[PDB]
Amino acid sequence: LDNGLARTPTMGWLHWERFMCNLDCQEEPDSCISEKLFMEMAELMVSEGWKDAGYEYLCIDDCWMAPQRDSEGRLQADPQRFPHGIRQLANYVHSKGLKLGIYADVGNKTCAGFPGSFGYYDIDAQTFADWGVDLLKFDGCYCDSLENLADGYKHMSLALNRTGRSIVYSCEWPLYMWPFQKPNYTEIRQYCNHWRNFADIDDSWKSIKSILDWTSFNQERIVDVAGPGGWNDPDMLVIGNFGLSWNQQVTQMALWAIMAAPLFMSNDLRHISPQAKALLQDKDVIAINQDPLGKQGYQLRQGDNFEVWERPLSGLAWAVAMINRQEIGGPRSYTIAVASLGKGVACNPACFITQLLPVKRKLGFYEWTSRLRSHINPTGTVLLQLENTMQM
Amino acid sequence: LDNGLARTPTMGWLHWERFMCNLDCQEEPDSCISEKLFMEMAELMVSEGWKDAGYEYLCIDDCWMAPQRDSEGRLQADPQRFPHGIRQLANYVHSKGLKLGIYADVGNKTCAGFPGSFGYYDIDAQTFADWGVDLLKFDGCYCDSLENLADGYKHMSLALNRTGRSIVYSCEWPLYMWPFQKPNYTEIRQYCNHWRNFADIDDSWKSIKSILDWTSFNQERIVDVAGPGGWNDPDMLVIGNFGLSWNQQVTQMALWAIMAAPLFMSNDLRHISPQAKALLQDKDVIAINQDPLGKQGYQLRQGDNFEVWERPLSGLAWAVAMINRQEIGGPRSYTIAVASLGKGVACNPACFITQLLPVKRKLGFYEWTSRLRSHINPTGTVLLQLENTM
Ligand SMILES: *[C@@H]1O[C@H](CO)[C@@H](O[C@@H]2O[C@H](CO)[C@@H](O[C@@H]3O[C@H](CO)[C@@H](O)[C@H](O[C@H]4O[C@H](CO)[C@@H](O)[C@H](O)[C@@H]4O)[C@@H]3O)[C@H](O)[C@H]2NC(C)=O)[C@H](O)[C@H]1NC(C)=O
Ligand SMILES: *[C@@H]1O[C@H](CO)[C@@H](O[C@@H]2O[C@H](CO)[C@@H](O[C@@H]3O[C@H](CO)[C@@H](O)[C@H](O[C@H]4O[C@H](CO)[C@@H](O)[C@H](O)[C@@H]4O)[C@@H]3O)[C@H](O)[C@H]2NC(C)=O)[C@H](O)[C@H]1NC(C)=O
Ligand SMILES: *[C@@H]1O[C@H](CO)[C@@H](O[C@@H]2O[C@H](CO)[C@@H](O)[C@H](O)[C@H]2NC(C)=O)[C@H](O)[C@H]1NC(C)=O
Ligand SMILES: *[C@@H]1O[C@H](CO)[C@@H](O[C@@H]2O[C@H](CO)[C@@H](O)[C@H](O)[C@H]2NC(C)=O)[C@H](O)[C@H]1NC(C)=O
Ligand SMILES: *[C@@H]1O[C@H](CO)[C@@H](O)[C@H](O)[C@H]1NC(C)=O
Ligand SMILES: *[C@@H]1O[C@H](CO)[C@@H](O)[C@H](O)[C@H]1NC(C)=O
Ligand SMILES: CNC[C@H]1N[C@H](CO)[C@H](O)[C@@H]1O
Ligand SMILES: CNC[C@H]1N[C@H](CO)[C@H](O)[C@@H]1O
Repeated sequence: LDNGLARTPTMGWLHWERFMCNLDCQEEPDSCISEKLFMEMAELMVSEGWKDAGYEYLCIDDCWMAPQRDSEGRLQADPQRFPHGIRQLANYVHSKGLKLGIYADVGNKTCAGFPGSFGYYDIDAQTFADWGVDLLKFDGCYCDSLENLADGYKHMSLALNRTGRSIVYSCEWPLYMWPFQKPNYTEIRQYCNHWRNFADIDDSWKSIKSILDWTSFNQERIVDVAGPGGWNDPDMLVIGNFGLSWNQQVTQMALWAIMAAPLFMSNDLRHISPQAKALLQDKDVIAINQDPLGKQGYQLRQGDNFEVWERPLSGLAWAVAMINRQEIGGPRSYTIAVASLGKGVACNPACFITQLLPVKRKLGFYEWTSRLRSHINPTGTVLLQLENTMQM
Repeated sequence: LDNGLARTPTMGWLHWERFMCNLDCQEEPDSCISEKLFMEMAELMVSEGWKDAGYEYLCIDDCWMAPQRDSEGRLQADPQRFPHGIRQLANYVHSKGLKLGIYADVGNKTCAGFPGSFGYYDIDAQTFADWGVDLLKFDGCYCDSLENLADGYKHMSLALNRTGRSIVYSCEWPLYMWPFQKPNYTEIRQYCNHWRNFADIDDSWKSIKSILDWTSFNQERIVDVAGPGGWNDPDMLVIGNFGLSWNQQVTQMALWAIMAAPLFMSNDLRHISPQAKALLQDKDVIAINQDPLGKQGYQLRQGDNFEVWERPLSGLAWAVAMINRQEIGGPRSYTIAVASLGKGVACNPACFITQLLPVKRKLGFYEWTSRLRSHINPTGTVLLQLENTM
């Protein structure tokens, strides 16, 4: 999408994985989808360093809407859970230096069953702009035809443009195409700032593995489509939640950097461990994800329950991720000729290698003919940065 | 097995899951299966509080053997990796106040391909006794018949008895029977101090779930046979390794206590987090696992992606574990009438309830009329101890 937005992958927070569609504010008040949840989350995004790290978009997902539109056919926030309204929430968010994302559906209803935007694309776009929305995640439930799907996605893209407000446009279009036909990613990129490709993430290592395995299996088809203005979206970061070991969290952070993924945390910033926070706020890894060249990485090698991924960065640098997929035993040794990394460019004539994950260690100068040896924890990843150099 | 041993579930350390069959001491000297590894673990078991917490048996698994037996037909430790011999290793372990466990196989070869004990049962038992071995894990690979399997396990039990030395006897007999016929756990308990029922654990939440689901699936068959002298073995604790989140480690510790499981850590005591250490050394949870009554717990309820397990303890007390198996979202609320717990006696007329995991907190007194509500983390467990007021 050529709207001047998402020149690097969007960074923020999105409620869906951690909070889902909890409407029971009487018995689960700290988990329910309410304006107080988002206000507190914005406060912590400021005070706990998240905005400084680059997480800027505070995003509402499904289940914010009143069950029906108003008399003038406009969407309404829930009067009990969002009594002060989206525009006041947006003013509060903007006053913290943050941006506000919201959710709508291309079809007749949201996936949870709330008012869809079909037949109201222009109304809803102008409504969001009037409220001060800075991002829209557009879901694809309740759409009777792929023709209506594509028409609605393109139509909403155009309507958002017509508002004249800069609104990041996040689409689930490809994922809702897959059962019927393969997506044309050139068209999707024409209309969307990023697009969900695969099934919803959940709080499990199984989910991480399946997202990685489908990305790598399909990388011929999606890697080159991504770039400044339009990104592949492998779904939310779930670091800080319950189902990932420390090494599996390292793997998700490292590989979302490799994949040039949007970094949308879905966690509770009121209850997050220091380790998870330091991982999510890791400035070197964020800098890899946010690299200005904006070329998505890929799986370079796979075998013996190992994976090697790499990502080209600005200035002849490369990021290299080694994953140990053996889920038994201890750290396993992996050796590779540095000439095989970075298309043979990264270390020609030499490279300086810095390990960033799981811990930051300068490894030293590696000549083009040398070999790199590492040990990788079960289900963990070693993330390296290679900097091309003529020095020793 | 009525040998005076394992009157509570055996506690110790066993190398297999974390260190496996690593024979490459040239390139991996700190990870290879060698006497140095076991010496370091014994040192840390003393110095880092493991022995004081109850972890007593330092156990060698497969891949300690030389490729062939000795002149008189007796097993030998690998001369390069165990140069000083098992007896001196056992001496060192005993001098730390610890006990030494070793590994052998009922068939013609061990699972990794080293000498089996078929045809050498009495020789091998007497050799282990001479070495000062205190526990034998007896594997089931390379056995060509169910009758040879049963006969071998029973024979090795008898041979160990005949040596005169108290030796904990850990059996994989049921696991190797199960695909072909249902085990008779009365006989197994007669011959074994504990027995592996299900497939090898690995460093994953998936294997924890599989072990729990197969235990509850089989609980009418295995729960009542367990007791002092004879335990179900759901395999090693993997707390402190790489694949389990904090809440999944809590679930393993809590449910291994509920199940009156042997607690054999398989981790690197040289490199273990303070949190994993405090969980593994948790005195209240170990006390539940080690409860003298020795009645294995069971799954009480299952539904709505929740599980409730409970275990009767000495002196009118009960342990209760609640598992949230929903792997998405946040802590989920679960409510149960306390009159439904402990077969209706735990809280009649009332009980004091103490949460032990994931954090310890006294909850207060609950009357027979009361309902207990808790929020349980995805893949985590809330573990409670109930004390009857009487
Ligand atoms: C509605 O849609 C229209 C087009 O459909 C869109 O305008 C387009 O996008 C941007 C607007 O920001 C324009 O791109 C600029 O073009 C000028 C041409 O000289 C360049 O100088 C600009 O370069 C700067 O910004 C880039 C970041 O996008 C950097 O890559 C660059 O290094 C510079 O910093 C920039 O490329 C584009 O030309 C128009 N195309 C048209 C008008 O046909 C408009 O923004 C949309 N409106 C809303 C509200 O979304
Ligand atoms: C070889 O097999 C034989 C037969 O199975 C086995 O003999 C058994 O030994 C155990 C313990 O050594 C005996 O268990 C004892 O039972 C008597 C009852 O007659 C009790 O008095 C004993 O009490 C112990 O427990 C007390 C708490 O209750 C403690 O204060 C203290 O530890 C007491 O010692 C104990 O329960 C069992 O009776 C015999 N059985 C027979 C038939 O002799 C022998 O131990 C095995 N040998 C080896 C080397 O494995
Ligand atoms: C939302 O529902 C309406 C009504 O069911 C859909 O409109 C129908 O569309 C089908 C084919 O798309 C036509 O055969 C019907 O004649 C239409 N009915 C009416 C009353 O217009 C509409 O397409 C649905 N929207 C989406 C996005 O699926
Ligand atoms: C399971 O094994 C037990 C123990 O070997 C058997 O129980 C014995 O049965 C015999 C009859 O053959 C009785 O005389 C004994 O008193 C029992 N106890 C012992 C210790 O031997 C039982 O029969 C077996 N059950 C099945 C179904 O095979
Ligand atoms: C995909 O869509 C774009 C834009 O409409 C078009 O130029 C391209 O030819 C399409 N590709 C295929 C294979 O249909
Ligand atoms: C070991 O091998 C011999 C010879 O092949 C065989 O007769 C014997 O039954 C085997 N023992 C077991 C326990 O499989
Ligand atoms: C297949 N994508 C499903 C989407 N619908 C949910 C909202 O109800 C979340 O936004 C999720 O990302
Ligand atoms: C089916 N159980 C397999 C057993 N063989 C391995 C030794 O090679 C471990 O002891 C494991 O417990």
